[PDB]
Amino acid sequence: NSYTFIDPTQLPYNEKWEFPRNNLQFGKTLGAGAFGKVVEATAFGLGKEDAVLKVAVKMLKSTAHADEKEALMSELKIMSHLGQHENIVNLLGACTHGGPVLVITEYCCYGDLLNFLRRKSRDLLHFSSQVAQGMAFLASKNCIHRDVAARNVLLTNGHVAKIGDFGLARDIMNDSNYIVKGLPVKWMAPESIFDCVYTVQSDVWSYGILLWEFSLGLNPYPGILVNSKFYKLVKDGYQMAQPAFAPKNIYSIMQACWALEPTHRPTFQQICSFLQEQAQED
Ligand SMILES: COc1ccc([C@H]2COc3cc(Cn4cnc5cc(C#CC(C)(C)N)cnc54)ccc3O2)cn1
Repeated sequence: NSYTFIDPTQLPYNEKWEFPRNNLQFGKTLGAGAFGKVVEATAFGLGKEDAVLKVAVKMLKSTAHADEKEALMSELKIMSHLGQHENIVNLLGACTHGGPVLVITEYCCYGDLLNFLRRKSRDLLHFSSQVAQGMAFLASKNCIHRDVAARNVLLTNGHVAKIGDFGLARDIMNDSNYIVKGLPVKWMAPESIFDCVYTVQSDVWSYGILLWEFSLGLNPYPGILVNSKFYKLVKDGYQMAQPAFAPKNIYSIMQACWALEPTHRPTFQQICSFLQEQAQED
């Protein structure tokens, strides 16, 4: 499959990415938490060609210390080593010198998917494929994502979906989908919950939950509270039912992804292929 020659969370920053903040006028804030945020902006003469364009910049709020200010650099560092892919929110550059860290990304003009679906309560299949392609890539670099969900999928011009992660620019603290456990429990594989284990095979599970998000944006395990009862349910192998708008084949993928044995679950490679077949038949 893929061999990892190096791990990017232990590599230093690559200064080829650096871009000068003076060619950057902040537009509107796009999203924010209690430790950092994300805001529209125009980068003057970006890339190896002197072209202006629209971007998003992630950055710390006032309230950051060695915990978060590092975790932004980690994200920066990890990101400099994946490099581009149409189905991913790509790093364009950074500002790491002469001020707090500014991480400049593609601006995805239609924002998060969970809202794009909730808004609108073959198109559903493209989204699934595109997200699947993006994860197959992250998988090919042995990069575990840990927060695969519709809230973290973005929609650029021509409704192409790219995986991302809002990280510090999301109010995780005031978001009931993230449970305090001395975590987005409804999206997590059992090995991730019970045993703090986190693989690409876990991310397939979470990618299962994302497909069920074909419910056109429903909260998983609808009306089920996260508590003793919910953990037993998922260990004893309970599965959400088929969504209304799911083709049977597609629910077969979800049930595949929600296999309790991590190895019995498929790979982003397989899913992309099964998705490719089901495309011309539609
Ligand atoms: C594991 O790999 C990755 C890949 C990308 C990322 C990061 C990159 O930084 C990001 C930056 C963004 C921010 N972003 C880009 N276009 C955006 C558009 C909006 C919006 C909106 C509207 C439609 C106007 N309401 C909000 N945030 C945007 C979203 C996801 C990110 O994921 C993290 N890990």
